[PDB]
Amino acid sequence: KYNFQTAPNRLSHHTYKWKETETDPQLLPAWIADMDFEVMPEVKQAIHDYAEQLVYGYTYASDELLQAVLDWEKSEHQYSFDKEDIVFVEGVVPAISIAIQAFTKEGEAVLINSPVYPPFARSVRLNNRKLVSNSLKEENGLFQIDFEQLENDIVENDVKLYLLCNPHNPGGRVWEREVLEQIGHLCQKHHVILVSDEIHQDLTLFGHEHVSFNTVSPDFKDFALVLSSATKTFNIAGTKNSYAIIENPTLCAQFKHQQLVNNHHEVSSLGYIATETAYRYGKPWLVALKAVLEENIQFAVEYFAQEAPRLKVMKPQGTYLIWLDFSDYGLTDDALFTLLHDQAKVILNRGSDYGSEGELHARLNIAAPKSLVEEICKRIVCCLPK
Amino acid sequence: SKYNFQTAPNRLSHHTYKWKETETDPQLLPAWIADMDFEVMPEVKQAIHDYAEQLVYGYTYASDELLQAVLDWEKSEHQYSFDKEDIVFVEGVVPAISIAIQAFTKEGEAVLINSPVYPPFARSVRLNNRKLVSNSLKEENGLFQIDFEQLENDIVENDVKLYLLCNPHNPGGRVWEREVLEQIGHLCQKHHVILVSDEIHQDLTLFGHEHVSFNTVSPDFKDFALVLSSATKTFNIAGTKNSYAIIENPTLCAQFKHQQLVNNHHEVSSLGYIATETAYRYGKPWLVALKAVLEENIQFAVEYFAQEAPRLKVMKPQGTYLIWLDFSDYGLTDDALFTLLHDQAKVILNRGSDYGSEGELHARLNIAAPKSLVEEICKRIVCCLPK
Ligand SMILES: *Cc1c(COP(=O)(O)O)cnc(C)c1O
Ligand SMILES: *Cc1c(COP(=O)(O)O)cnc(C)c1O
Repeated sequence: KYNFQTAPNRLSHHTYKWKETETDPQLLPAWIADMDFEVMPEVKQAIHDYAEQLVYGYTYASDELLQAVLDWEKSEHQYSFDKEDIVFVEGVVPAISIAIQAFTKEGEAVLINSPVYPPFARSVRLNNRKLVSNSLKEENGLFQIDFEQLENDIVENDVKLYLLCNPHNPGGRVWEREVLEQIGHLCQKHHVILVSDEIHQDLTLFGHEHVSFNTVSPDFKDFALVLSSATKTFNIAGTKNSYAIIENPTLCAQFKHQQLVNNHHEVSSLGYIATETAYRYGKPWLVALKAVLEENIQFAVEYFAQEAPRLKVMKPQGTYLIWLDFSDYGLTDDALFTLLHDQAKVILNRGSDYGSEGELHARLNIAAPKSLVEEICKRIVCCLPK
Repeated sequence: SKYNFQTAPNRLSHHTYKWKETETDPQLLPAWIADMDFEVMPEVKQAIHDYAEQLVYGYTYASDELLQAVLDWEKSEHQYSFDKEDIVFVEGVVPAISIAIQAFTKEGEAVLINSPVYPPFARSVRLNNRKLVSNSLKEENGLFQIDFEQLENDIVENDVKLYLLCNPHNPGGRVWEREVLEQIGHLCQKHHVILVSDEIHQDLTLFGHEHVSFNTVSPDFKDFALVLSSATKTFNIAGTKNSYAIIENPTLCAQFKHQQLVNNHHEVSSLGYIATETAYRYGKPWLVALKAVLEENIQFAVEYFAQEAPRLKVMKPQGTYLIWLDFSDYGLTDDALFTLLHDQAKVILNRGSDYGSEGELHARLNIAAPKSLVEEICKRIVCCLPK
């Protein structure tokens, strides 16, 4: 029914992902987090229906779009809230910057769990806030929080804001309810505001269940907000819409005020349309996708185990992204990436972008047809040094 | 012609700002917010269909083709030559204004506007905790003019750091002469002011009036000035969300781009990119046609008001599709003027007082609609005006 077998040709679309391939046709990309899968058919139709409006002027977020978000959140994540708790933002990374600027002052400390999505550290640093990197443990193939050190990091730096990634990118760690509750209790104790980046929430796999942060405790809304989107779930990043759910009146007003100060309050018409459409029609597409992602991940894990046993592979609990550790090889980061790029002809995300814990790591995107994922894994193991 | 300026597409199901009230009260005729009730040029519609047919709607970048289109537009239309590297895309011009305020001034510092002017000018200054300096425009012989003596006083007395210029000026539709802009630039050089020229209406000058892009006035002006513009007002594509800054000075360009990234306001949607390139590539004949329709609508309005409401003082635009109306000769308050227009005449105009104190007892009228709609709106405006 849905096509997860053939990858639409993207070379002519000015994509980030395929940019290098436009000049060097032998490069295969598997880095930036979008998919080489056709998007659900109803979004395509919604774009055609937009063209047929004939006039492309100024629009606002409808009651139907607000209801679609409420309905998705309740039905998928058991998170019940009011339409007025929703704030639309053209992207989640924009929302992170707005939250930093609203909820902290210059020089105050913002904590992250490293290694993590590079715009977290970037946005803190560029905003002239103190970055506190709470280093994740790695135990038995999974990231885990050191709660003793996390508390030390909060107290020793007077942390004002915690940027949480859940599911955590990279690694694809789907935090248990009990882990989130311990995090929230630290924030309550130490008077920390928390932003939960839950953009990957719909992509938990292998029986792992997303727990949205404010569902953990009814008091968590007093200090925490949730960011999510339809874009990673449904491969519609180019449509530019996302949302913050901010139930606390003071937090909500502060975020919205800062958004307006920055004139960052407006969203494109297709931004609105694609999100409403994706949530209304996307459940069966997403079910079918998850089966394909699980198969690609299982394939990659087994292939790597057989062809490059020295390569340490973190199996995701969610997301379509695999965190690869080349630390057992006699390499530098520069030699690793020259090797992958110039010899293997594959483009992966550089692990050192995610923090010092990502040195000698790469991140591999498996959201593409299995035939492409097979080729990418073959390239990755081809030229690894003895 | 080949192009439809005769029939207004039905926008009631599109969640537009402009027609929102009419969806509940179908008697209401809107003529306020600046988008048009004309079909967009066909090549844009086709390009949206072509985007759907990409099939995957992932992350995209601004192409060399888009960069070249913007360069070619500026050169061809406005005699403004610069490098592809001088272009900065921003999802809107109002976004760019806030980025510029944050980049080029610090909290507490003074930003100057010519009042009355586009309300987001004053809003963006105030909400950013900068000092607003409102240099009040003169009105002489039916046109806004700058009082240069007072403009200099306002800069000096307030240590003005940044001047937000509107050119063409909204409201009123004043298409500033090269010589006016020369004098403004000289003041900025003298007093060390950075100038942001909002030229979003630049393609919509009319009746022989020609837009003069700020940095074309003198080759040194880009040392302190930058230009904001867009395809969106010109081509009625505001919902596609793209615009640009032209920033030739390396320091100013880096400062703007840095603030933009600090704010994570550096990304633009795929249709943002596509619709702008398309409009600039194919839009010239459509714009020639639009401008004839706009001139005929404005001429109609001026003449109709002269006959039916000679007490109504009408500023004839030199550009833009917006007319500034002065009801000052009527025995009215602002609140009573707008209840009269909205509740009794069933027409929605922009409230003049939104633009500054100088706009008290004024309203702004949007005539970018088919002539028949414009005729009705004008009829309603004069229907209910008090003795
Ligand atoms: C991809 C990603 C984002 C991207 O957000 P935009 O909405 O495209 O700005 C945000 N957070 C994480 C953790 C991501 O992986
Ligand atoms: C309409 C208008 C804008 C609107 O800009 P966006 O690009 O839609 O943010 C900006 N400046 C002036 C003077 C306008 O009239």
